[PDB]
Amino acid sequence: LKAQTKTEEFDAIKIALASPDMIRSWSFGEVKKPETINYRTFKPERDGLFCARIFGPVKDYECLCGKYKRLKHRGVICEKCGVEVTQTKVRRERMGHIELASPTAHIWFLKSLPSRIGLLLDMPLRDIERVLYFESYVVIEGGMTNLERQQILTEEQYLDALEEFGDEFDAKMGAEAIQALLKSMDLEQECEQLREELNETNSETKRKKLTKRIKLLEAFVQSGNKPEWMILTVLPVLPPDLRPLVPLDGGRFATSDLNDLYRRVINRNNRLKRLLDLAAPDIIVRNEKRMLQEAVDALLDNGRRGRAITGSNKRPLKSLADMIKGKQGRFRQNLLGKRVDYSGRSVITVGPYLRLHQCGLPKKMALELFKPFIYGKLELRGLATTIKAAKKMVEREEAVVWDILDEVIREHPVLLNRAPTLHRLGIQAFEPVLIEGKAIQLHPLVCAAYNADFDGDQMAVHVPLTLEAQLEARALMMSTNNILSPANGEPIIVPSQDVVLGLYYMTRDCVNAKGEGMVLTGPKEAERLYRSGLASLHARVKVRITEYEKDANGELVAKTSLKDTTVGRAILWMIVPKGLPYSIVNQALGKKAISKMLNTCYRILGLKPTVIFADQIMYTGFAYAARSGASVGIDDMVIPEKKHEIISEAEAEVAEIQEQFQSGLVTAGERYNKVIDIWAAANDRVSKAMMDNLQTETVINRDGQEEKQVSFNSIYMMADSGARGSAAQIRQLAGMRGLMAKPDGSIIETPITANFREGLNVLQYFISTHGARKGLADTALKTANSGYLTRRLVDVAQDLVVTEDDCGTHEGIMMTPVIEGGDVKEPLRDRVLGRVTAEDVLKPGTADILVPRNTLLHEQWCDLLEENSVDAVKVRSVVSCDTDFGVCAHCYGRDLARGHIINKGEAIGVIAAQSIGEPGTQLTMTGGLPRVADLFEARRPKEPAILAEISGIVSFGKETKGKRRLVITPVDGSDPYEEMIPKWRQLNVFEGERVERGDVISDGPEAPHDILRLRGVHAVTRYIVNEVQDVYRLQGVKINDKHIEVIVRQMLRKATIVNAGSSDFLEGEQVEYSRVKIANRELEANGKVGATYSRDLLGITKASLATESFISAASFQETTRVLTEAAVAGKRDELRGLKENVIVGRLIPAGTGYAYHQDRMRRRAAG
Amino acid sequence: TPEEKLLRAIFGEKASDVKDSSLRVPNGVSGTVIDVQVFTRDGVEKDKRA
Amino acid sequence: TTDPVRMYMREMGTVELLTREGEIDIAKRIEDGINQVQCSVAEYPEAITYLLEQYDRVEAEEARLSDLITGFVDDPELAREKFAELRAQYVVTRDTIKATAQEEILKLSEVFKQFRLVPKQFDYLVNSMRVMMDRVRTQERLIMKLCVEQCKMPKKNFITLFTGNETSDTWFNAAIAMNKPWSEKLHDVSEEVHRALQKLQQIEEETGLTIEQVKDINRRMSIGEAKARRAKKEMVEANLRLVISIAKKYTNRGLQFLDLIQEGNIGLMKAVDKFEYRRGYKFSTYATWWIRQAITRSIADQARTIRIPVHMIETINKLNRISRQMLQEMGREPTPEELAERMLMPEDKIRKVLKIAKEPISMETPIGDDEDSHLGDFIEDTTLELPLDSATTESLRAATHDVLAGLTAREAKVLRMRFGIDMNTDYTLEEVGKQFDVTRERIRQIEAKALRKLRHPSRSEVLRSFLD
Ligand SMILES: [Mg+2]
Ligand SMILES: [Mg+2]
Ligand SMILES: [Zn+2]
Ligand SMILES: [Zn+2]
Repeated sequence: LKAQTKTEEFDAIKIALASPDMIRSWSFGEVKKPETINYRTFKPERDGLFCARIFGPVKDYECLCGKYKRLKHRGVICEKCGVEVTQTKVRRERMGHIELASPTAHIWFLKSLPSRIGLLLDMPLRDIERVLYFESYVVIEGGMTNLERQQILTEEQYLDALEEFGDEFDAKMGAEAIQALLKSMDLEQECEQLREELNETNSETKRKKLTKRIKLLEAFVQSGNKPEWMILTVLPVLPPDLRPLVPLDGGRFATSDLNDLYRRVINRNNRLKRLLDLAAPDIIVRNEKRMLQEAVDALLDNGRRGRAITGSNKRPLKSLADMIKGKQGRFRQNLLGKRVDYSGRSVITVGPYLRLHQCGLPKKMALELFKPFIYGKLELRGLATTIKAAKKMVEREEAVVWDILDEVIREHPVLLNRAPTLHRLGIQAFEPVLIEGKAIQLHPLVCAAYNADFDGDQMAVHVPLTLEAQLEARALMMSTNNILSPANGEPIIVPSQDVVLGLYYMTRDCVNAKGEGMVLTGPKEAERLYRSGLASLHARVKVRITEYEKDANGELVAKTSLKDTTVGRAILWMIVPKGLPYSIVNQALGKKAISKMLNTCYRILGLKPTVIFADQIMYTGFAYAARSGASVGIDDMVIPEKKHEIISEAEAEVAEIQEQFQSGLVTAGERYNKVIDIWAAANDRVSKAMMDNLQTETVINRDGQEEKQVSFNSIYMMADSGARGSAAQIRQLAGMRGLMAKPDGSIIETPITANFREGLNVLQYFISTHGARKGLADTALKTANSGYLTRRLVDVAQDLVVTEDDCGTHEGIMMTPVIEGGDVKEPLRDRVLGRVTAEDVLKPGTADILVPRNTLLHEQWCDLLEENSVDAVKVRSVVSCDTDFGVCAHCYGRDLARGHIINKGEAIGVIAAQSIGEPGTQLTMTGGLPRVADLFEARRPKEPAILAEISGIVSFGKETKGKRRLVITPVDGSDPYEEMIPKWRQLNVFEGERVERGDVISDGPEAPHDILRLRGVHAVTRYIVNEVQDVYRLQGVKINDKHIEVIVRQMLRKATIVNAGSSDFLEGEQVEYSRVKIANRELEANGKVGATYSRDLLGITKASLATESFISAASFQETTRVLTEAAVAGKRDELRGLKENVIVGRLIPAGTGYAYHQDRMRRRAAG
Repeated sequence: TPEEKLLRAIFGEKASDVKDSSLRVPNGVSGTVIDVQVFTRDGVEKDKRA
Repeated sequence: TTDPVRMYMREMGTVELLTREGEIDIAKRIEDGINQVQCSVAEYPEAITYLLEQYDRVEAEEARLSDLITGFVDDPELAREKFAELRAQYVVTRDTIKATAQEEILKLSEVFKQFRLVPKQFDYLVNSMRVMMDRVRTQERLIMKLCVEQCKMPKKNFITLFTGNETSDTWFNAAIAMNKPWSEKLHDVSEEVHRALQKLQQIEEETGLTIEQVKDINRRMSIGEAKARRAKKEMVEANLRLVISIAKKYTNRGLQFLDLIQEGNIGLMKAVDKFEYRRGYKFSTYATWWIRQAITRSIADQARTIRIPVHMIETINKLNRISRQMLQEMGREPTPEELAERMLMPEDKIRKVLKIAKEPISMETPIGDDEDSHLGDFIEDTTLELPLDSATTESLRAATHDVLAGLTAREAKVLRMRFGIDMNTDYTLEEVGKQFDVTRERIRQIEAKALRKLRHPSRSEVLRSFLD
């Protein structure tokens, strides 16, 4: 079968050095002149940087001279001015070239930090520059005389050396010399030479540096690049329209900076060509060559020299490297990120009438957005003769179009987005609902997922055009398909504030109210009692209820009983579908219970019942809350009657301690701390006085004498329900507020004795100011810290995707409850939920298989384990997954917005990184958010501990030399370990004990590098997750341990060989590659040997550095260095990753595209 | 183009040598005109309204 | 230290300044150098005969008086009679080779040395000689390599009976009988060396000189030529400081310093070529005009992104100057028509001149917010075609193609013909008439009725929506 020639759909990419002949291949002409346009008739001057002959017609399908103006004429080259008449588009495509008189060095291979040309020749950089500026002569191919091949001479020395040997020795200077060296260099011969020397001299100093060079050289050899090409003979010119001269208003012109640069290189080049035929003296043509060299450099990458400035403008002219480069990497892919058609935005509002699957869309917005669709539907039914008439119709806004828009709108989701998109719920698909008015209406339940308040925040809309985009939006991005956080399995659609105050006020009970004691047949006549004004919403009542339990085998049982309840809970029962028990609604229904209600409904009846349920809860929540007439008055905030007395007593204490300091009974420092404590203690007293009074002091009577219940006071209901406010914030309203802190951080020993219900005087407010401003500053900065963190995270993960089904490893990590020092800071059930078992678990007794090998532990399974006393469970994790280049679905877990096991192909790295980064706003400024980063950066603490390197008996040897050596001695194994530990650090280690490898030989923090090395992989991963999770959980943030585990797996991706037989001994390399390769030896070729490696721990930012794809690396890394370092090796990017596929603009090799890439990836390496 | 040329032939409109640049009210903003100013280069004849 | 300004200042700082007498030292050498090549040129017979062949082309109206001579050492009439003298001296010297000739061949040169030729012609001679001499060397290297390298004969004895001949057979066939170890080996290559001798001895026919003389002349010429450049180079090196002092005037005019001094250095180069110390002009104050001429002529030419003719620049300069007195004199500054009266020209051209004079603005000029938002990001494509149009184009064919199948097969053919519809070009109605064999007015009538047939509705309702 024939291969191909013309444009097929390409896979992979290649990058390499460009030969002068290769550059000529692209070039359709030589730019011989600095001229641009004619200066009167604005036509391009032949043949200059803008040329119709070299590049293309100024206007579509028309010859420049004007002889051939006809659209028929296409392959025609005008006889007057050779211009083949074709679309002006080719002026954006066709390249050109310039033939340089003298060779010229490429600054990138000269000036990228490891000068490539320098170490290719094993020659210093400063010397090469010394040869380039004609500041000395360098030898080439010295022959047998006096001189080294690479030796450098000065003017007189070259002369002195020349009188003795005229010929059979050669030396040049400048660029031509360097080019001659590169051409003369034989890598093959040099490679052999380098191979012997490694073996001959044995020294680490020697062979360390030695080995680095030989692999590099042979890489360049196998690459196919010829060294000479680092020196430019021919220089390609970029198509004119990519650096346009386009006119402006008022007749002025504007142009890219490259022209000024290109023009210069041309002038100088041309001048030099002239100076050769005039036989100018050396001193000039030399100067002209340096000037040309500088000029080319300024063109390619400006700023590696003097930084030439554009004409008449101080600001330096932008060069080609700066066009690619930026902040950060490429502008193209950097945020932001390309503008997109079919979009819009406006201020957003509520719309509680909406169902959860839809959103209010302004009439005009939908009109302008679906404009092409409207045209097509309008001319599909024949209401418009043609598209033009259709254009006029919607432009006329004839009334008839509105019905047509409801058709084109109906089943057609739109994407809604908020400004800081953090997790994937930052974008969700909705069904359009036509709205008069310019505001976007957004279903209330989603406002939590977006973090969208209504304080004037704006949202952006996107229309999913292609059929595949409509179905992606509906089956993935739809609102109803994500009700559960992917970060933690808990529902994110939990009713927010107004609704839960409604349901809290609804299911609540007072002691004596209308309808107290009566009984009703069912919720129907309960509402009939209430709505008619007979019964109070909260009164204790028995009513007949029918609950349901599906406790049969997939089958619903029914049960009826007399439940003791209130009227509101009875009324509320009408919404609860089928198999939920009345127990869930028989309580007071705070914000905490109302989410777990939704959670259980999902985990039992599935999705569909849960969605419509959520809707109903919101509707009834708002409604009854409106009935409740909740408000806030100034008398709703009750100050304790005992406040002034408490302040005075604490005011007496400071005067006790003060008398003690004047009389010297207590020290000054002791004074500060003493007073601060009593004032602090005072605050707790006032807080817990007003809390008691505020909470229950409503004291009311039913028929009998008195009694007292939880208050119905307005502000309390908000805080108890979970609606808004918290005991801390309330404490500032009624009780005194806090002790503020001066900028210094030293909390002032005279707190704020007033509160907001009273007035704050001048001093108290002024002192309050610092806390606010530092708060805003801290948060506004904590905003910045979070973003960078998610960035580093997604860069190191990203390309990680679920690929295989079951790697089929029994391996996994042991899950126990966290038990931090007290009682159960986190249960076992949350830690293990939704994960898969490593091996079958036994009861406390045995011959009992509870869970059979690998089984997803769902709610029943976790409860069956909890029924029993089960204390410990080993679980497959993404860190242990045997699948290479991805995660096996079994090792990850089920978690998603759906409860089912994770699908094949979901990109989990991103959702893991996003889930970890998003909550980061709430962390503090040890502790806080920077503490998390230290964990993920693997950073070694300042004064770490040291762990026993190897098991066996240890002892001390030699004596204080600034380090006192420690000798460990295994019984059987070799003794030789003696480490020099500074002894001025307090030891722990019993001097006379045998130490298990990895014990604490001193105190202080430990480097996670050790834990991986000494204790093992599972130990360090357990260490990271528990420490980082300590930070979040301390703030009340729920992040499943899974996500942290995947980041960890990426930290240790690389390993360092120990044994040999096929690989590089000391090479750091992917354990993916090694593991697939040692399987290729265990039964393949030679056993050979081998090889044993050692897993390594890389910080997140360092591990993301290594990426196979250079297009990906060129994005977020330093672009110049990436391209150079890649261009020399002739590295071939196969795509395969995410980052790169986004760049080239094809299907992401994940999700919907994962089927595609898979189908294509296999087509490769076949026939 | 040919079919446009046929179009002008059928509906007999003389296609002008002049293009329409007129300043028109942006889509959706609507109001009352409370003033008009005419600035002119020195030497060009002021039109009637100016 | 990089910064080519520094490595230049230091590369030239080595060259030491010339004494007032020292200038003349190098300059005397220059004259000597050139005069050697001139004398070397005067000694070439083909160089004479060619000029003869060239002047007969001048009198035959095959050239112009300007394309050959720039005038001699001492008018159409004057030119005509001088050439006769040359022709006269040639024909005596020509026939006397029967040795004694030497006395007259010396005189043929003398008349020829008075002619200052146009440089282009001179170069061709010089080119022709070396090209002719390459022709000699080609043959010289053939006869040696076929003997020394191939047939294994030493060069030590190959040159002994050679000096004086290298044409005749004394060396080729008569050196084979000396019975040396290398003698009898020369017979094998005889066919290949001696047949290529034709061009070798033919050179002595064209040039009328034995291979003996052929080397000497242009060898001495090379020496003189070499000598010239040596002195001239030396002179230029001394005066680099001068260029720098002059170019320091023109810095910000929009060209780089080193751009300036390099163009100026060339000006200094031109000055050496045309300078004569016999005029008593200090070389210092003489070159300044040339260097300054070079700077400006270049700055005017290449310093703009849109190149403008010279008078335009000069036109522009006068305007800045005028605005100056009138700037404070008028107290604000002169009106667009004020400098117009000050300037000679039509004065409305001030506006036109003022437009092209502006330098284009960097498309990378950062605008507002500094947000990498750059001017160029705001430049929209006006050559693009919005899809809402391109869509109506794809439609307009479907519209017109349909209404044309609704007509008679000939009306569609006739209407697709009168316009460019789905065909290259359109056809004059006379051409269309001939194609149908029924011609002229007939066809013109059918077209009318056709447009009439699509004018009324049923047909008309679909195409009307295209107009706005
Ligand atoms: Mg909010
Ligand atoms: Mg906001
Ligand atoms: Zn043309
Ligand atoms: Zn696995």
